[PDB]
Amino acid sequence: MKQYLELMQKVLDEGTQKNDRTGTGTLSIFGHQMRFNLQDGFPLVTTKRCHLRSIIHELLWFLQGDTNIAYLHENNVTIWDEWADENGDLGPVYGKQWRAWPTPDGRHIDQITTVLNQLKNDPDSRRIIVSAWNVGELDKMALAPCHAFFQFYVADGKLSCQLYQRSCDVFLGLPFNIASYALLVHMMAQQCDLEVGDFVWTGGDTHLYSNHMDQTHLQLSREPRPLPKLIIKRKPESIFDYRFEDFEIEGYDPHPGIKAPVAI
Amino acid sequence: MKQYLELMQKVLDEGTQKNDRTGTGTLSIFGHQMRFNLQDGFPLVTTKRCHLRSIIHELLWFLQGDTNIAYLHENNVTIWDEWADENGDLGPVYGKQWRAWPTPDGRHIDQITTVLNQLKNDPDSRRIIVSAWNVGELDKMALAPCHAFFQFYVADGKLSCQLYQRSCDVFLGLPFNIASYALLVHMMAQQCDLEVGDFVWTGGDTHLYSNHMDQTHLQLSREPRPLPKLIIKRKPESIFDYRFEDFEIEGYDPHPGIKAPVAI
Ligand SMILES: C#CCN(Cc1ccc2[nH]c(N)nc(=O)c2c1)c1ccc(C(=O)N[C@@H](CCC(=O)O)C(=O)O)cc1
Ligand SMILES: C#CCN(Cc1ccc2[nH]c(N)nc(=O)c2c1)c1ccc(C(=O)N[C@@H](CCC(=O)O)C(=O)O)cc1
Ligand SMILES: *c1cc(=O)[nH]c(=O)n1[C@H]1C[C@H](O)[C@@H](COP(=O)(O)O)O1
Ligand SMILES: *c1cc(=O)[nH]c(=O)n1[C@H]1C[C@H](O)[C@@H](COP(=O)(O)O)O1
Repeated sequence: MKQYLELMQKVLDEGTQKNDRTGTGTLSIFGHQMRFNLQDGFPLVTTKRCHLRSIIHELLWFLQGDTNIAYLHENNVTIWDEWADENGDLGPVYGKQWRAWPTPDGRHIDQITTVLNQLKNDPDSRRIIVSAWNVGELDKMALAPCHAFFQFYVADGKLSCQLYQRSCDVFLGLPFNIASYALLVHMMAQQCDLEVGDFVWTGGDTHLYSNHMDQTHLQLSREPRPLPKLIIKRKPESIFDYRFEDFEIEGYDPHPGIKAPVAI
Repeated sequence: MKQYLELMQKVLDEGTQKNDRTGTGTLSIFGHQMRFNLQDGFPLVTTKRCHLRSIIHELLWFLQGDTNIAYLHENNVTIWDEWADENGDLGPVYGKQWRAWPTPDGRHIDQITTVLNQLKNDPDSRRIIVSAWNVGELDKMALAPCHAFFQFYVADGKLSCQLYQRSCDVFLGLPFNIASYALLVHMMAQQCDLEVGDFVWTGGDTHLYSNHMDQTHLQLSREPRPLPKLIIKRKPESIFDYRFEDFEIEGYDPHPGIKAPVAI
């Protein structure tokens, strides 16, 4: 996508060499924002083939409040394997915080349900937020939440959403993060009878790993193809009842995939 | 400031009329980002006179982990009066979450201290964050955190910080929020022996209240004056030992102040 390729180029041009937790090394910039008008098409990277199966199942997995990779394995999705323990657990990551944020007084808060109620009863609220950054449980998490905080907004019958991603692996992670959230917006909009608005992506430490340079140069030589259309065949009873089969991406003709090692 | 006046104009030009919690009405946009190179000067609005006393004391108050307006009254700062209860309490807002985030298991986490340790022992960390959005305690808060989540970044010996502000009152609140955080960055940089980098401000629902239109038009007719210089006279033992007297803003010659009613 145009916005995506411009960001890659921006990092190569303005990125500062920086060491990182994985010991891989990166070219990094801090603070970037881009916007995707969901009405223009589904923001799925076309300059390289993205594995839809992984993207979709990861989101449904988050929505189930699941943090054990079992569900993913049942569906042949292995994207989280390297961080799970012997029992396949990742700790109280995304799913757990979204569906059951533990309070100091023993209660559990379902942020998704709360969000649905706010969208349906108070669309003008400036507090329609979901946060995975649970300070009191970070030490139990296998990997601190990258996409950590998002907010919904409703204007002119359209639903928008802004995601704050503290750390962004531009080559491997970003394509997944963008598509994933664009999907959630469509789902939320469907459940709330709203049109899709904009997906605003805001990043903190946005970087390209040193061992993704050839991949990056290769991808930058490609021309972006028309964005596909997302078709949701059915309207489930709730946001928690979607199935992989309910989604259709029409007209997705990407360039060939590009393999790149993941920094653990 | 140029960035600030451009945002005001942007809201007037692209803002959508929207109702809000206060019943005042606003012109609103969603998703905006601006950057201030702290090396260029202290980002204090010059097109209208800002009350430094309030700004500074509010930050020191946050740092003490205080949430009762008593300290503010002792110092003649009344900016939070309308939301405090009979006993002057505001609930577990900013100060409390920064200094004593309550965990489910009874512990309390000092995020500022944690941040200092990360900056000093692991400056390359992509997880140097402080969050005031405590989902489990929002119901006890007098007003949900506007400036809710910020992240520090270190590159080339310089300290940067990005703030995610979910809701922004462009006329009254923004000047305070920008100056306040720019100050915290200088303080943090001093304590960590780093140069100041950039302050990246990212907003969610960014708006102008309907009853601030005349004020806005008046301010937009003014020319921004050179930014002042922040001088920190002393280097305290810790980030928690600063005093109002330690700060000096050199060359602050603003246009006259503009009164505007606050939406409760
Ligand atoms: C974001 C996110 C979720 N995640 C989780 C996740 C966890 C740790 C991370 N760590 C690093 N260094 N970068 C990441 O983007 C990252 C992502 C992903 C993990 C792996 C792939 C990945 O390797 N994708 C391959 C597809 C391989 C497959 O089909 O299994 C690709 O080529 O895109 C994508 C997303
Ligand atoms: C941000 C923030 C902190 N806060 C707290 C705070 C709480 C609720 C809010 N609610 C609304 N509608 N807008 C706000 O910006 C806002 C800000 C502030 C509160 C008041 C003023 C204010 O009235 N300022 C006057 C100065 C008056 C004085 O000296 O006491 C001004 O003209 O700027 C500024 C900041
Ligand atoms: C984390 C998972 C995700 O959803 N998207 C991402 O891009 N990532 C990336 C960020 C970073 O490269 C690495 C996590 O490392 P760190 O915690 O930031 O040090 O995975
Ligand atoms: C809140 C306090 C602050 O630090 N800065 C701000 O601009 N505000 C504003 C945002 C909004 O106008 C109002 C809070 O209302 P709401 O919770 O967003 O409905 O004060």
